[PDB]
Amino acid sequence: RDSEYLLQENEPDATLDQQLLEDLQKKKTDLRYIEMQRFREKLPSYGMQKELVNMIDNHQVTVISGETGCGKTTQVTQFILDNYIERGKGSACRIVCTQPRRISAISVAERVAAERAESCGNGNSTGYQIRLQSRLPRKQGSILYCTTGIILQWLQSDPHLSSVSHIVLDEIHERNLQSDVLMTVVKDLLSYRPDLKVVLMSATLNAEKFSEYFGNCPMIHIPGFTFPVVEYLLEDIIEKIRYVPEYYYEAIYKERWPGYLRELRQRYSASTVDVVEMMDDEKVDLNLIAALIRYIVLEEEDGAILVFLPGWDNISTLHDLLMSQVMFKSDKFIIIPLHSLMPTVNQTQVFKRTPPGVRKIVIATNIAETSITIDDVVYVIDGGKIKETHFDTQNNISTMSAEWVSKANAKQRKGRAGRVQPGHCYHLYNSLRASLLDDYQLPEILRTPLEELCLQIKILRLGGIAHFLSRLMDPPSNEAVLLSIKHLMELNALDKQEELTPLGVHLARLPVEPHIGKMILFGALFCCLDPVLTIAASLSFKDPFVIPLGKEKVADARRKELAKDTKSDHLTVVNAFKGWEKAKQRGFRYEKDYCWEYFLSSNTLQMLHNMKGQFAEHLLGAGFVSSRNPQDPESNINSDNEKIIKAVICAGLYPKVAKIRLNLKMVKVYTKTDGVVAIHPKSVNVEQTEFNYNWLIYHLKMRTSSIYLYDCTEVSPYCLLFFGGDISIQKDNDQETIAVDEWIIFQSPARIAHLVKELRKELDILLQEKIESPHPVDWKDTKSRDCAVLSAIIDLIKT
Ligand SMILES: Nc1ncnc2c1ncn2[C@@H]1O[C@H](COP(=O)(O)OP(=O)(O)O)[C@@H](O)[C@H]1O
Ligand code: BEF
Ligand SMILES: [Mg+2]
Repeated sequence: RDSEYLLQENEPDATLDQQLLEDLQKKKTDLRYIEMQRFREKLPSYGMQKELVNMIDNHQVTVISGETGCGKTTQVTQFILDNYIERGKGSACRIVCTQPRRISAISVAERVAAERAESCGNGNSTGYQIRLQSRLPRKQGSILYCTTGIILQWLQSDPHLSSVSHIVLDEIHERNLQSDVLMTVVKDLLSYRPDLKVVLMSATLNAEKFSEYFGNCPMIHIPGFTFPVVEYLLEDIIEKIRYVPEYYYEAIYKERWPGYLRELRQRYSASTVDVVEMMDDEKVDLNLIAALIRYIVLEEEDGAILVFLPGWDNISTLHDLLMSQVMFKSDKFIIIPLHSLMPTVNQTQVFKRTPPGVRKIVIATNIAETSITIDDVVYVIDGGKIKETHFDTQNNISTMSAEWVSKANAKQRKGRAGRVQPGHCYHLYNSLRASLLDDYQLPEILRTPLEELCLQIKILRLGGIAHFLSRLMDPPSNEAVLLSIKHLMELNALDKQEELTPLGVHLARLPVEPHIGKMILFGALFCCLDPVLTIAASLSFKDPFVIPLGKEKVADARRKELAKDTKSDHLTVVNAFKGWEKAKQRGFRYEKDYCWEYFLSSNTLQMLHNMKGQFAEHLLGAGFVSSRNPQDPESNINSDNEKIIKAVICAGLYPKVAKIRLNLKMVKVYTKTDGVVAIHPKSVNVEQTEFNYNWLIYHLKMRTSSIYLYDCTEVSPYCLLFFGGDISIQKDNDQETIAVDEWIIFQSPARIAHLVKELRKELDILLQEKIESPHPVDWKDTKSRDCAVLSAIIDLIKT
């Protein structure tokens, strides 16, 4: 699949070595190649070419540091390949370089291929590989850029990466979950691959930490800058444009704040100091960014503008803020949003050159803060904040919030300029803020739920989790890992012996959290993909409903209207999403009337539509669907059955179950984990007193003191029975009852418990046979074993 380049055999031969050597000499007479080499010789890395190659040749692991844009990503790979070609051994090269994101892997590969007077892929020297998309280069003497997630998937097919001669772990400052796992796997692989060469590269790095981690491996610094970059703090921004607005470290900030303002009045005008005093540290001043953008386009020379915002809500707000002005309405400006949830085609448009009289303005998240080179970028506006997930060990609650940027992220955002020409960087934090920023972000493995971490360790068969944790550079706490083990058992991704179930194997192959992975997996298995992908897309990210001030009464009445009789916050999103798609088919003006009428965000809805395509791609690579279309008729035979959908929701939401108590009109809700809870007023089941079932499933909790259920749907006890935990038959002599996880009790014939035990087992056999060669369930086949098992589960859910 995505392992076509890996499963080749590194077979060097002298005949190809001679062809590559002759091809290099013919390139040296090609005008397009010669002009590219003229630019390459100007890079700081070109002076270090002999030193870098000689050091990588004499040591197995090498740490390379250098200023942003000095040439690490695009030149080091070429230095290794061209050195082998000139030595008559070019075919022995199989260089793989990792990039943290798909936009980095694609654009860098296109750039390197262009620097070598070649097209990307097509059996040339350079190509790329990402999820379900690749331009593969030739077999021998080639360079392949790819995402770190591709290498992790490669380890499932070849844990030794046998055909790879050089692996380059690039942008290692992005200490994400997958990068830390891959780095620890490579370290263990060194002794088993004495012929392998490993290179570690970043611009903002505690290099000594990485060298010591890799057995005191040698370090090499690439000195020099490509182009200067002017840096501006908040005081410098307000002074230049004359802008007037129309936990313990904060105690240090408040303590030094009055003296800082006094020292600031001696270096800046009193008006700007007053503006600095009333600036808000809670959120990014989008009015200030827009005023700075206006100053750049009206007073400064030509050059694209790149803006860094924490999330999607900030990007769309600033975009509407600029588009509401006459100046940015015209075609002299092209405003391009950039979000990770966008299709890859939309992300690449940022690299397209603009007409000479047209100014490009890119509004991006941290997706654009590393690696990528945008040609015309001269001005970088750093909002100073970045979305970060945070996890508390005491209570199972994870929060996404806009946090102050670290010094490393700021240097990477500043690094997006000064690559092809001089630049300017404006940081929206004051000097006192700068002195209190951390050097680096906390590694994601130290501040997020670790269910994906544990699934990743188990799928690679790296031995016990305890041993692998001790080998990580920054190991998480054992209490956080045990909580993940408990959650994975309740999801039935791990059995009682902490071993992967068949379901857990497929969840480990899905690059999302297992709760979402389990929901989208059974949506494909039960042929209700489109409504389930919509629900999953809204559980991640956010729901499309908005509530203006004073409009709470009318907005609630709209939501209860869209819910019909489903008693389901998640089926309400489906109906709101479907009604939105039907309004788009009507027209653009009537689509806006629909969103305003029901208080729906067209921006959020469009983002949910993009997430649905990304979820379908994950299931496509996993082999559970046959196309990238979330509305493919193959996977939507049961998409208009409310009961099957609600079961798939329950499949993903368990064990987040709530029990309803009615008193003859009072309704009380209990969740076992936190006891009594209430229903959040935004939900559709707030004033509900008539329930067909006494059980709810939820996804989001809020406290807010007394626990509130953000989104909940009523669910049948037979959905909790099948997708639940342990099943026990309780005998009261007077009568028998069935229990799920002891507390979920309901009157039911005891033989149903035996049926569920047998149907769960057949589901495991179905998923087991899907492991070796995944194939979507052919629901057209009435007399098939896979459909018979799934039909029996469906009949149990319906009755
Ligand atoms: N798409 C491109 N168009 C023009 N120049 C580019 C492009 N990509 C890279 N470059 C030039 O090549 C240099 C090397 O970039 P890169 O190797 O990514 O630097 P680093 O790895 O040190 O961040 C950049 O400074 C830039 O000037
Ligand atoms: F160091 Be480069 F900007 F990736
Ligand atoms: Mg780089």
